[PDB]
Amino acid sequence: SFTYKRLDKNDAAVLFVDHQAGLLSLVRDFSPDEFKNNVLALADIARFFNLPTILTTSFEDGPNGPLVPELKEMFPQAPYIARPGNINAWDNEDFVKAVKATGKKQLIIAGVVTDVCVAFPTLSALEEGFDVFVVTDASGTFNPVVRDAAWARMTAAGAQLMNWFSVGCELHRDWRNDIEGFGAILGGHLPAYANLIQSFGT
Amino acid sequence: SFTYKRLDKNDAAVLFVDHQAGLLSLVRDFSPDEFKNNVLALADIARFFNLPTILTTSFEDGPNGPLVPELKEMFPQAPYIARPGNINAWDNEDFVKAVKATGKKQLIIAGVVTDVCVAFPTLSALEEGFDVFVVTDASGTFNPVVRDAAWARMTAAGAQLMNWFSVGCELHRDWRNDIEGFGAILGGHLPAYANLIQSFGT
Amino acid sequence: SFTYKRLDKNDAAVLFVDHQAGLLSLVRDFSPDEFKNNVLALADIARFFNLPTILTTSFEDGPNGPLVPELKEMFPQAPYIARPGNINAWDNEDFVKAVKATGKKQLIIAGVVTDVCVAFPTLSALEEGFDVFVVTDASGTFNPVVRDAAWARMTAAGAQLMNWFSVGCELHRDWRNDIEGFGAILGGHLPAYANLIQSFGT
Amino acid sequence: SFTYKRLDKNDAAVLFVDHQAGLLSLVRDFSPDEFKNNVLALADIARFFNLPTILTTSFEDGPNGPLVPELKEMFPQAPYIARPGNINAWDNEDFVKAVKATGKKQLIIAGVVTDVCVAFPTLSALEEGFDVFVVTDASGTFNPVVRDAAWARMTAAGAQLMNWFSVGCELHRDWRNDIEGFGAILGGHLPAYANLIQSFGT
Amino acid sequence: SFTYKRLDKNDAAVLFVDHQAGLLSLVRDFSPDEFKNNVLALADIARFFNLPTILTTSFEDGPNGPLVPELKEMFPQAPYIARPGNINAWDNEDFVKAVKATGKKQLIIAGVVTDVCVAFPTLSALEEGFDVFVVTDASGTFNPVVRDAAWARMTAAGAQLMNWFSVGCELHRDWRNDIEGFGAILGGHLPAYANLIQSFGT
Amino acid sequence: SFTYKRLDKNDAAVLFVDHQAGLLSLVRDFSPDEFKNNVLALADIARFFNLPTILTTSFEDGPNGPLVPELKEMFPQAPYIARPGNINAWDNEDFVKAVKATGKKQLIIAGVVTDVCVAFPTLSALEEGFDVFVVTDASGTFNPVVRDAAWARMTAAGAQLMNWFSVGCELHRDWRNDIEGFGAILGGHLPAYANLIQSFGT
Amino acid sequence: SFTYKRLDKNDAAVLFVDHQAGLLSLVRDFSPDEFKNNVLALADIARFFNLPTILTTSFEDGPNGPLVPELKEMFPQAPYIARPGNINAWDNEDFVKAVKATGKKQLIIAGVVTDVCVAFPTLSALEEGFDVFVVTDASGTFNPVVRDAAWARMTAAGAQLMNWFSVGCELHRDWRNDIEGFGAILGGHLPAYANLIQSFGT
Amino acid sequence: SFTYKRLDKNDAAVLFVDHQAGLLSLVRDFSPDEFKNNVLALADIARFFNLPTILTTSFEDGPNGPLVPELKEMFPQAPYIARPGNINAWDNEDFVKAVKATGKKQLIIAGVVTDVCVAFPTLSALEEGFDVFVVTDASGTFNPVVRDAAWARMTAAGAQLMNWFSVGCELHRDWRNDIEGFGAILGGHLPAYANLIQSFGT
Ligand SMILES: [Cl-]
Ligand SMILES: [Cl-]
Ligand SMILES: [Cl-]
Ligand SMILES: [Cl-]
Ligand SMILES: [Cl-]
Ligand SMILES: [Cl-]
Ligand SMILES: [Cl-]
Ligand SMILES: [Cl-]
Repeated sequence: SFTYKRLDKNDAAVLFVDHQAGLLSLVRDFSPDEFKNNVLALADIARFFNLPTILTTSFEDGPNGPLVPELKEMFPQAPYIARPGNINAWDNEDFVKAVKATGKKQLIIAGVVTDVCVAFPTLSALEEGFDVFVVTDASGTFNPVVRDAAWARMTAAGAQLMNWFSVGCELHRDWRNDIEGFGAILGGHLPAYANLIQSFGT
Repeated sequence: SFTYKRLDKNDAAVLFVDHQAGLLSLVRDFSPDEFKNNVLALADIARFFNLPTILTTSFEDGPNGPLVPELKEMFPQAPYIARPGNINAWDNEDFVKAVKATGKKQLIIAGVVTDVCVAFPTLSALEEGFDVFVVTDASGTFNPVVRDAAWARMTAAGAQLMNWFSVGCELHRDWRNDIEGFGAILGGHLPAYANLIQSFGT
Repeated sequence: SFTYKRLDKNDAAVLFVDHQAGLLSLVRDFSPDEFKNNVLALADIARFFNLPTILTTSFEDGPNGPLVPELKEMFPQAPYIARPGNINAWDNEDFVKAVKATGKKQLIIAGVVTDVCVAFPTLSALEEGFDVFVVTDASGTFNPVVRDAAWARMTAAGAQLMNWFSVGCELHRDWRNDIEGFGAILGGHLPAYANLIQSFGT
Repeated sequence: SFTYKRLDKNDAAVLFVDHQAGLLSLVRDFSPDEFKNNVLALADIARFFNLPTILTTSFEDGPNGPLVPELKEMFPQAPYIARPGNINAWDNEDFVKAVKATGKKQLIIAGVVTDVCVAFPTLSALEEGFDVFVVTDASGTFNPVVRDAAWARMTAAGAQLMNWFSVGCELHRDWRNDIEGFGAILGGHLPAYANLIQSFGT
Repeated sequence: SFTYKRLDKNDAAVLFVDHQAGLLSLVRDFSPDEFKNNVLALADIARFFNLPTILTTSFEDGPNGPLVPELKEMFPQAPYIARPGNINAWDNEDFVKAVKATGKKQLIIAGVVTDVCVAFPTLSALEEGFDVFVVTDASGTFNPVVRDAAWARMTAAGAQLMNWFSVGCELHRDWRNDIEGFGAILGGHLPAYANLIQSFGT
Repeated sequence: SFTYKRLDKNDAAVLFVDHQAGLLSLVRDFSPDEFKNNVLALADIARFFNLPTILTTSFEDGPNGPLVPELKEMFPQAPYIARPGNINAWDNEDFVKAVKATGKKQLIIAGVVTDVCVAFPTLSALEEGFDVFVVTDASGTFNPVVRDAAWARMTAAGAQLMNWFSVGCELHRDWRNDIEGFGAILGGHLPAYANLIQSFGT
Repeated sequence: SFTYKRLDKNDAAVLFVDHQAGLLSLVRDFSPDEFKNNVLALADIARFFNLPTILTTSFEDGPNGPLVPELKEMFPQAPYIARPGNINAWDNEDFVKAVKATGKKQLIIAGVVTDVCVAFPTLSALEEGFDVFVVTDASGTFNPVVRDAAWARMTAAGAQLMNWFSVGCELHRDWRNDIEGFGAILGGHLPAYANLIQSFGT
Repeated sequence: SFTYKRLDKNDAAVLFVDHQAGLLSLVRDFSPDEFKNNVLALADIARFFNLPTILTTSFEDGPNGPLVPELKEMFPQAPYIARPGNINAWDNEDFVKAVKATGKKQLIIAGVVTDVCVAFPTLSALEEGFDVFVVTDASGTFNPVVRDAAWARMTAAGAQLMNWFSVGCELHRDWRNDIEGFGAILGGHLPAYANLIQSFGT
């Protein structure tokens, strides 16, 4: 009567949509420090579980600016779709081609801005039957109101709202799978947890 | 399961409901500066995509006051329905006649106050089978609490909660349709984006 | 698909649940000034439309305290069900008997605290087929978090979330029905609107 | 047609998931003072109605830390499942065995963090047909945003969002069942209510 | 050496500066409900101690609007200085004449907006050696930031920042001077205190 | 140019002013849970350092209510001055004599409400040459705005604004004076610190 | 003792410091809409009173970006000091030369960021005996905390904290000097005031 | 009258007081992410300008925990004073000896918690004639209220309130001294500025 459709590290792909230097300037519903940390945390997680990753940008040869250096340094062979025109990434045939090429049913998505560059392909992907998991604290927009409206629209469509930590834990399932490696991610992106690790080590 | 019913510039109409000088005094869930900019942004979008526009007021010959000058000056040829009595604009026969005369299926709506002058005709239009897109940051009310209640009541009815930027982007689809013209709108109503444009130009 | 079940002044009853002198001390999700004004506003509306009203209190001979004086004075002929024990007012046979005696299908409810004394009979009434309209700004509780949880639980059951102003406007329908009388209510409970009325009068 | 599935003191069990000294350091969406009180309030309620209670921890021999002393001391006969690995408590067979051994259909659940250690077994329990009641103010996580996303994910699955006070009142049903005893709980965890009791006593 | 220059009911006068219907719409650093109550609370206090009162307006024959009806009705023989031009009330000779005619050394001042219509005559009066007491919660302005700046400029000049309740209490000194009369003021403007009074009476 | 006048456990007395069951209902600038904890923390500290303590109430045979039980239970033999009339405790001769009987130079003060029952005797005590230390988080009032006004008036007078934790640390000076005894206070009133102690203990 | 040193339109100069496209991205203590409006409001005022204006930029040929076009287009004959190196504008000899060349004693200053590009020359100018008026709502920085610290450092030095509206009123003194002209500024930068003007005009 | 005593890179020393893993858990007036970045930003600055640096801890062999790893790794030759007992670092003779041995007049100070471990030695140092510069965003405490109280006490003693960015810029004076080197610090600790640098590089 209910199915817990949870993230599986063998059934998931990660979509980084338009984390560009210019567009990040528009993000005001998260502080710059927390937002940078959250996006990098999701990125470390995508790497850690060796999930197929897709990078895409919107009009990067204009004021929107280049993709943040970390994402390129980190996934140097991930499909990189520079969209010259299409705002909705799902309207770009090369992007959709890359998504389906992964053969993944679950789509983990984060980007800028939430109400547009994330919501639009989320709604399109849901229409095509994909399970979409939105990393909400790795997605930014103009203000808390715009964010809440975007959440309402995406939940109404059946998207699952999460955060980089809950995404990581649902993928990881069991601490004993890799204690040092997974713990390094938590320590590196949760200063409060890093402190616990240091106190515990004495 | 889910169908992404997105804005089409050939199937949509814009409704400005009761942006009056007096009633705007009641809006406290947005700062006066951000709200004026948001209402003006939606207006530029309505002009830019050649959408049929409808203006309506409630009891403008009383304390509710005249329609704001920007809306009258920008749409001097749009149908203007001054409602002497009916609080729900949909209870006014002239208003519904003008809406149906546009022949549009999608209704983009914004106004004051959100819980009444927007919510009531939204619910009425949804009952008559229209697809309603609520511009949440161009609609104001007494406080965030009343707003959240109005949102809940509208989403329960199947309204799509959006914002002027996401409305504009879903209408535009592709940057290459009109780069300068659309960029002018974003630049004129997103100071953060205007700064990006200026830096890019040197 | 969707049906706009809106308040009708001939099909509605008002339930004031446990606005007691002691319990009001627990309301911290509204300022005392705004909350007192909102409850009195709802009372004026019920009186203005001559709606059948029911008053009920919970353990008033204890720390919960007496019903606030304004409610007793404005509705001296309303059914007054003092519940010595039952926390859910719907578990009281005298209260339910009084509700059905009104013969009303729509129930307008407000009270303290929101998550219990309002939510419980709201959920019970919805189960018995009543259309329930919750006046959210005339219902108080411990904090915004508790309030949001109550909203989530009540909307999930099909309650309609509103506020005293939208309640008033949906009942009144047309300004011309009684301009001075209804305007008196707005003037008396919306200081910003009283200011408009005074400026307009010069 | 809505059915009001309310808590029954003979059909409910309480699950305390990972209220550990280390993990509590991660909770920032509640103040430490209010969060401690809220968890202890839930504990007093579980003791008061003699509800079968289950305690569980996650990797307590690490930085996550030991279970807080109060829960251990207040439920000395409760099943205590120390999970060495599984992040989702429902993936632990000893935990699930203990839950089903109570023979209770309704699960009252609280823990840290909300988006993971509460949400994951909540979704799992719902999948196995349990009615789940989430004590939201006795569950903590990193920030209000992550909390809201967890709420969205849990309501979409049919979990009921509540708080310790509403849990207590729905369990208690009638004040006359135990005036002194139930009032002691409210007095002990609602400082405002303790004050009412003291004034009333003079 | 510090001297506690406290309010004396025989050496104080009250100045209401520009509480006009139009200007009040500019006040956003207080909710409309709490601000109306606070200004009326201050007015009740001025009445209770028979303090010499001065009313003044700024360009009331324009958009600024008339003085609120409550103030004219409550001090009908108090000096009423309608300033056609001077923004700083102290630049108006009739106003200064009326102040000095009271022969009072202590000046209690409140008005709209705080940073201008209150701050300017406050700074001027301080220059002339008057002891100035600013009722901060009966003075409004555009936003909290502007208010804090206004406070900073006034404390730097030696103004004493207070609120209507502390003003009332410093004037009253002893409860036994008039228990019923003074308690009536607190009950009428402190809903929480009204609740205490009602519970105490049973 | 500056002297660090810090608390000396042989030169200080603690004044609890009007922590009464009724008046506490007026406190809205702190949550009930954090405020109760802070007042009790200050109280444990006064006992721990064996400081002469004075309890005083304002009109306790009325709606103001009795002194909170914890204070009487902990300081049953402390001077208790029940003021029937004087709002400023310093205008009560019995209170002042009880203060001077201590022979202490430093006065540590906390109470309700901050802008009156704390501020007034604070300003009076400063006038008589006492060094006054205000425990800001153990003093409550109507809202943060009124609080900020009271702080401004007190610092201008030379009061030192502190909190219960800094009061204790300045009194204690050295951890090694009593590690367990002082640690019990921190553990008992700082849940985050209690958690540290528990993790450290494994 | 105290002297009310108020702005005189014949003794004041305006300093716009580093309102550059890049640096504006760092301003998060104001929304972009309100901040853009405030800076332009200050600009309109300087133009309106024909105050000598100085524009200066910091390393504009780098990431800091060009001066915003509005400032350039409204003060085409103002001194433009592009500082390649000096962070403190007062460390630039050309800038100081231009300031003294105006022969103005009162300095009205605004810029980005507040704690550095405004604070540093503010403190330097105060050291040289200038009276400095800081337009707080036309100066931006990283967050409210940094802002408050900057205010603290500047007030301690004797700077007068103001906002663009109070600056305008203190320069203007009298409404009758230019009703149309001055009202145009208020209407153009205070939307609520524009609404009053429109309502008044019918 | 006023002297601008600004930081000189040849007359300043940096004091890191008690940034310990356990104690950092008490910091709730900053998010963990921004606070870690701020503390690390100050450390990069201390190193960049080759400032004499002093590290000190409080009871690090208890629940307070070890000094955070970043500080020890960065400054292996800095004086490290582990205080077993004294809460005020200035009461430790080794600490005072280490400070005076630097021969610096200006003290840049940061630590945990603000109201005690920073405030106490700040007040002591001010008493001995040092110029103290408090890095407010690299100092944390329990909540914003306690923070504001600590600021008041420090400013009253003549402390200068600052932030790491303003500290860096006042030390740096001129961009051209080291463009690349200083830009690395800003890029590394101001995500928004890193974005500007990347956009500029294209
Ligand atoms: Cl494309
Ligand atoms: Cl009509
Ligand atoms: Cl009953
Ligand atoms: Cl396990
Ligand atoms: Cl005049
Ligand atoms: Cl007395
Ligand atoms: Cl230069
Ligand atoms: Cl020591």
